[PDB]
Amino acid sequence: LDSYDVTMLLQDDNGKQYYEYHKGLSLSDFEVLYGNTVDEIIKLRVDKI
Amino acid sequence: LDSYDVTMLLQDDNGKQYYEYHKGLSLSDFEVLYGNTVDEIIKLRVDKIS
Amino acid sequence: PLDWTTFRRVFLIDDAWRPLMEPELANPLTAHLLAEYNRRCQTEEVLPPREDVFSWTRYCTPDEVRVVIIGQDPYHHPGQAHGLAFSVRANVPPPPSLRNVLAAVKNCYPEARMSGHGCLEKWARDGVLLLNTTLTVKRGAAASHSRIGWDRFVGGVIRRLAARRPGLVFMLWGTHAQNAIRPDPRVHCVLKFSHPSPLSKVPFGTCQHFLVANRYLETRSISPIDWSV
Repeated sequence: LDSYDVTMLLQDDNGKQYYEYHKGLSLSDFEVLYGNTVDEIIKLRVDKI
Repeated sequence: LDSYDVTMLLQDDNGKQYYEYHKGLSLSDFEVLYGNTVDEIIKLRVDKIS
Repeated sequence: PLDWTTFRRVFLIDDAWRPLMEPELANPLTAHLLAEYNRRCQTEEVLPPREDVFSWTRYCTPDEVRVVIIGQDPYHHPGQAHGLAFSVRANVPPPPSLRNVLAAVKNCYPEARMSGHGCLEKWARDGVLLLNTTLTVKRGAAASHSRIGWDRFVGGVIRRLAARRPGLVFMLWGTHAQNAIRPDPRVHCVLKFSHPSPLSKVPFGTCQHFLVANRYLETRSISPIDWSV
């Protein structure tokens, strides 16, 4: 099983940016994570660990 | 209305790693590109450009 | 200048598609599109091969088309694309979006015999037109040939196909297909869903277009599509 470090830079409805960090996710985990994200995507970084 | 650049570092069945650069895509286009990807993802970068 | 006889021979186009495609040769954009395609072919690795670019004209005639499934551009790795949207060559394991399309077929029809393969020629011969708006791509770069004129040319073919007679079924998956192709919903059966990509907001396995399209065909006294593949 490949595991990944997933980083997102998101922007809320007020225009405020923030980072969210996720360690050890599989690609399926990333897909559910991406699918459930509601705020605007500024950056996405997915790296095999 | 947002536009994005997509960079991938992939690995083929022979273990050889290579870069792919996808420029000025909509977020929906990135989602289609991901669903067409078959080789192993080593790195993925998605950045809003406009 | 651009002659139909030369154009269909160079691209192996079925002449049954002539009334729908030949008027595009009078659009000055077509000459620029062909010269840009000829130039890219000499400087980069272009997919699918030339004989496959218009394979979508070879499985059925315009009068046999029942369903239009819209795609974007071809798969960008050698051996994948063969001129139809979503479909892959027989020896190729289905990529993620195509696996989701096949799971939705199987959920719609639990008794369908699925091969596990991703070659969709069987659907194409049955009047399922699997049409990308962009017909070529540079190897390793998604949407690289998306701004050379293919969508305008293909856009013209779809408009004339839709104008021939009412009653087509359109399956428009994702934002891009829904924004680009807007048929009149009182003339054609227009079906919309999120994209089969695993990254979509809703799982594609829940899509019932295959059943809805078949119930529509029955009301028009047309036999249903066998979605097994």
